Amino acid sequence: YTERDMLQKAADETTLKNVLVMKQAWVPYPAYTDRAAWDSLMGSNKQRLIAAGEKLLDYKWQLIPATAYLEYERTGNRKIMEVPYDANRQALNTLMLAELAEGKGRFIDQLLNGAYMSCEMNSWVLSAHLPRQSSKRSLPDFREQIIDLGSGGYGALMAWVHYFFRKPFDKINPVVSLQMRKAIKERILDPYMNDDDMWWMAFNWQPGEIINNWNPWCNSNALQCFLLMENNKDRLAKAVYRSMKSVDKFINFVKSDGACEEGTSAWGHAAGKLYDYLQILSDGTGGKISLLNEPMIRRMGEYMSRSYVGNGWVVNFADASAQGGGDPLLIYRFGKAVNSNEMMHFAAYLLNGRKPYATMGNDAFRSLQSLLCCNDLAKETPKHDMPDVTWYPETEFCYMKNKNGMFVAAKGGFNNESHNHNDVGTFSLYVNTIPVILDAGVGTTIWTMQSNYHNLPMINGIPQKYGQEYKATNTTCNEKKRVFSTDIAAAYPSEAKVKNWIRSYTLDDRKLTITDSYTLEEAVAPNQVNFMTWGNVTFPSQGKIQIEVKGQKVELDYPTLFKAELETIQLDDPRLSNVWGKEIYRITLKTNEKKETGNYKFVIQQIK
Amino acid sequence: TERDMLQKAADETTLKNVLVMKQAWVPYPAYTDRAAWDSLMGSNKQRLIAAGEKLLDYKWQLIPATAYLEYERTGNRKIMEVPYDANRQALNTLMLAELAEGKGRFIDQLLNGAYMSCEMNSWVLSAHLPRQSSKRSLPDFREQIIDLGSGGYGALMAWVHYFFRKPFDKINPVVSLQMRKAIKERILDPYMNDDDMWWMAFNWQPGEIINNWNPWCNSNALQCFLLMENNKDRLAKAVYRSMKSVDKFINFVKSDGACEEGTSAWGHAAGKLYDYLQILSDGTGGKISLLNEPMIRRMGEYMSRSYVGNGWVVNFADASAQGGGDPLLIYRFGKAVNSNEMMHFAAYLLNGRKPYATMGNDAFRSLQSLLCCNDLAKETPKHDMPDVTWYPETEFCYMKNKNGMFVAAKGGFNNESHNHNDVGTFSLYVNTIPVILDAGVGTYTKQTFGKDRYTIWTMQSNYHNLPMINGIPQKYGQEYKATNTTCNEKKRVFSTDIAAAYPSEAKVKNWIRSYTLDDRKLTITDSYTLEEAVAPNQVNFMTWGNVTFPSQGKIQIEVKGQKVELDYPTLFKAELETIQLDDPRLSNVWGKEIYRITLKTNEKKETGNYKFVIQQIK
Ligand SMILES: CC(=O)N[C@@H]1[C@@H](O[C@@H]2O[C@H](C(=O)O)[C@@H](O[C@@H]3O[C@H](CO)[C@@H](O)[C@H](O[C@@H]4O[C@H](C(=O)O)[C@@H](O)[C@H](O)[C@H]4O)[C@H]3NC(C)=O)[C@H](O)[C@H]2O)[C@H](O)[C@@H](CO)O[C@H]1O
Ligand SMILES: CC(=O)N[C@@H]1[C@@H](O[C@@H]2O[C@H](C(=O)O)[C@@H](O[C@@H]3O[C@H](CO)[C@@H](O)[C@H](O)[C@H]3NC(C)=O)[C@H](O)[C@H]2O)[C@H](O)[C@@H](CO)O[C@H]1O
Ligand SMILES: [Zn+2]
Ligand SMILES: [Zn+2]
Repeated sequence: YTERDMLQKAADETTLKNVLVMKQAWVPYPAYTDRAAWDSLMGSNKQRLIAAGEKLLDYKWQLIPATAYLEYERTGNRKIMEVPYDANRQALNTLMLAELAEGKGRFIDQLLNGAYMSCEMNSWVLSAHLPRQSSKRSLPDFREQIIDLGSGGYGALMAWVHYFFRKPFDKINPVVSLQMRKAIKERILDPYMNDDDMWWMAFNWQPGEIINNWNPWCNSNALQCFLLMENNKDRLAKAVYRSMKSVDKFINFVKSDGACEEGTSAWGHAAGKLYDYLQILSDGTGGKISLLNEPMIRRMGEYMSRSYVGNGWVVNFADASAQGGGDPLLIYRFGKAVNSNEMMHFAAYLLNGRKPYATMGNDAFRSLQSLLCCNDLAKETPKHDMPDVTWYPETEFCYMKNKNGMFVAAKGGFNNESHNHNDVGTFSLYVNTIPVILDAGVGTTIWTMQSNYHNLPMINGIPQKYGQEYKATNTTCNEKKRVFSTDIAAAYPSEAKVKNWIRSYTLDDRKLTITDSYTLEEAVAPNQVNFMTWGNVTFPSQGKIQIEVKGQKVELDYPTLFKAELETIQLDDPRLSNVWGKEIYRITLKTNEKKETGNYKFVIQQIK
Repeated sequence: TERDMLQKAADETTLKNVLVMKQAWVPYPAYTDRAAWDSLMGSNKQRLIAAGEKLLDYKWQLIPATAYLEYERTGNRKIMEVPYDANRQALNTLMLAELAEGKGRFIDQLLNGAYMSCEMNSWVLSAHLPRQSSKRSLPDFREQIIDLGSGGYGALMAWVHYFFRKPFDKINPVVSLQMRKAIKERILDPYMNDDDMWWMAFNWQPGEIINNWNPWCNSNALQCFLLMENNKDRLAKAVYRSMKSVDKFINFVKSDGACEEGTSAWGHAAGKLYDYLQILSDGTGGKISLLNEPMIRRMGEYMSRSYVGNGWVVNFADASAQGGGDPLLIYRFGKAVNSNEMMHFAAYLLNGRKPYATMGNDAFRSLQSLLCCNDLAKETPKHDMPDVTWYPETEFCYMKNKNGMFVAAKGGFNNESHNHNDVGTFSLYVNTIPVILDAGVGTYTKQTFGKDRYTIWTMQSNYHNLPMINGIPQKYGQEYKATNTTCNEKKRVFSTDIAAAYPSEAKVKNWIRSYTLDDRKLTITDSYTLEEAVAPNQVNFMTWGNVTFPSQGKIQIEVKGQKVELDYPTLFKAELETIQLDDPRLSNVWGKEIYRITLKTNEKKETGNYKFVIQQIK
């Protein structure tokens, strides 16, 4: 945590008040009643958005019974509530886009139905999240509103529906728009301003607590609601400034190198929602209050490009999946806003030759924003080019590649990272995008979290220990040599009796060389070294391992003092078997030798 | 008439001294008292449990804004009402089921229904919402009015609250909390704070209607207050307000007890007056009761006296000739006013069925039906009544003989509720079967209300059992009326002067129409003095079935195994006019066609008289 306070430095309340754009004149989308301009913006999305609306002409708005909320308390079941909720939210979002697309009034009755139904609900908070209310119960209490991820999203959608359709709604019956205004005030505007204690707001934040994606996510949703629904200038400025203060807490908490330590799947709702907030704030101040030119924000964006190896494979340290991806439309808009050419071409590359279409789902802002960027992204040329080395020195992540298709990811860190795995000093090797030395990733400390099942030694036969203090020391990257080095000794407990253990990775054009150099206090038990892999693993001769997997072939050359064995790991958990298939392997390297000082060299290269 | 029977029985001060607090008046066992529920339920137990089980996966139905908008767009009520009623019926059935079983199996669904009901902006029907300030068919979250629907919804919610508060609060006390709020917002407060709801009749003046809405809504509100309002000062004020409101209704109906609309509203008119009086009595420990008032007994006995048999009811005015009733209701009302006739009639109306709990959506009638089943089951079926019933102010006369003839006749005036131009008419039934009929109610058209009402054949005296005097029919209007109407009960003679129901053009001084029923025959007479003989009189009779003319002056009618001869003056030429029935509301009663017998003559004179005789033959 560092006090940058970038937003507060861009303005105080008074300054902000002077640049706030009133009466919703900041809105970038045309008027509902502009068949011509919507037609231009939409292009080929039009027919498709109309077709999606047509499928909802007879959609029955789903009631959420009290028992669905009670179920959270009874059994911890969340989906019984969330499925109908999210179905309603998506229906309302789609209908919005379809009516913007068609403009013939045909989807207005269903929009009005969804909006009216939504006001009758006692709350838009998820059943899993409602226990943060005073009562601590999972059922809505009409006496209190809080804000959560869901309720903020629902609020912003409702605000956008109000914004586009109030005029035709009012013609049918003005009480609908009236009650939407009350609902948004009671469930978003007022709680936001009157309750300092919501955990994601990060006011009263002490060391040891979390600030995560909830902060920029909920603040971006609150901000839209104010910008759309609050027409008093003093009230507006106070809320917007409040949001600036709250987001500063997140910006202060995340490391400047810009790595997202939760991975490429958290990216879209962490960095991605910081971006959204900042786009929203810029738009709302006529671009006068903008952090989109800040280099930390570009680095936070580019993590998504750097961390994406290819064909759906991504770097997956911690409790994260080796298969991931991202929203190419979001990535384009984020890249274009921070002037990352790399991000823009990377978005066109992820399209994998498909035409970009409107984002659906239930996030009104991204849906609407997707409409703006479409023609542009369709014009963008696809490439995934990036430097040979990326070095995140505070997060201690290092990516190194060569022109022959090897990509290595390595890390230092500490055994209390977000969604920790005990993995200080580990690496992952990809060849032509395919994992060859892998990181197992996330189940549904289980074994996937143990250093025993990462690409690491068991020093004196002992694994890494969990804990803040169990950490890398002296992590370095030589960007030009493609050398990563760290001392992992302090990640192990006392009984490991190790003074120093340097693990280093050197990638040249032909090979990856892995070294271990150690000094022990006492040689108690033989070291063991493990590697994780998959596919077709053979042992053609002593000191040699061959790995054949999705068209790739390498050899791992290892010291002849070790005995190599392949351990089969059946994957019954589907969240793992959906990535890797039915089984993966741990190669164990074991020995009878025990010395106080020594070293190992391992060499991985492709072969014919 | 300013009877003010309830205000005479107590004022607010008396009331306050006799109200029973803490719902100690409730006549049902505690939910936890399983032995007492089992004894009360009898064979209803397993029936109600099975009905409950059918609803364990019931999905509570949302009502979309467009369903309410549709009333305005097209007049469609059912789009809104069908899911609404389904919800209410499910909630009512689940209450009964859970009372029957007592194991907590239906609690979750009761909770769900209750919570869903709180989230609705309003419980008012779409057709009724346009009485709000905005005059729209969509709820307005800022404002509540009460209607037929919302009152019943409110009462049902109050009963759910009363029975299941404890197991609800075990789950999550916020549900009961929101229920109390909802009932307060939607029933208690509007009832107290708004003096201008049309059905309360606090602003009533001559010309305006008081109808069934009054006792029906008052009785629902009264329940809510007795269940939910624990401040005795607020309770007394509410109850006394309901007494003043319901007095408007009692003042308005005729003391002779005839429901002039006819039997089809009896269940929700006199029957809801009964419900209101029972609730009031229960809530005051019996201290404020009009259940002993002879007028209330006559109101309830009207349902007996007007029910001929086999689904056939007396149907003057715009009313179906087919009707019926809820035997359980009829029994309870009968018992309460000490009417053996009504209690035996209820048994008769069961048609040999065992009495089971009332289902539907009326929580009070469902619960009350549990209390009465065992005794109604024991009651002997009979439909006994005096040979003559004479309603002297409404001017309805029913006369019967031991050989199966039932004659209904009326005086009155051509501005009665749901009026037909029918002063002086009669209807004859033979072993319950209509033989000289009164066509009754058709499907509403634009012409049904307004001028042109009397261009609809069913409304005209031309198509009732009456003369066309100098070829002229009766005219609509308050002063088009009977005079010198008498009934000799001993001799079974009804007589009336119908001259003044006819316009000037009919140029008639007097026309006495009289009905004499003996042990075998009905004699109909006309005796007339015209001002001038313009045109020949015509006399009409309405009938159905198989109509034949074996000789001059004779007609035979055979219908549904009954057979009669009609003897008419040979001066008349008799023709049979076929009336093919396009309208299902008619054809569902009468079949494909009915007939008008026309009796016509070239005679024309200032005075004369006609005799007709109807007797059973073959
Ligand atoms: C119970 C509780 O309070 N747990 C907190 C924990 O909060 C949890 O954080 C999760 C997170 O990963 O951020 C939440 O997961 C996300 O919830 C969303 C709301 O239902 C859902 O929308 C996410 O998925 C995306 O939504 C998009 C849309 O808005 O259109 C889609 O288009 C998108 O592609 C879709 O995937 C969902 N993420 C998932 C499933 O990975 C969860 O609601 C929440 O409970 C806190 O982070 C931690 C912090 O220490 O404390 C716990 O106690
Ligand atoms: C639309 C409107 O306001 N109409 C007013 C009349 O009220 C109607 O009276 C009917 C009646 O009591 O027969 C009502 O019918 C009943 O409705 C309840 C609730 O849905 C239901 O339980 C019954 O089965 C049903 N009975 C029927 C159909 O016979 C109807 O809801 C109601 O709209 C009012 O009588 C007249 C009086 O002047 O005014 C109209 O404006
Ligand atoms: Zn891992
Ligand atoms: Zn009639």
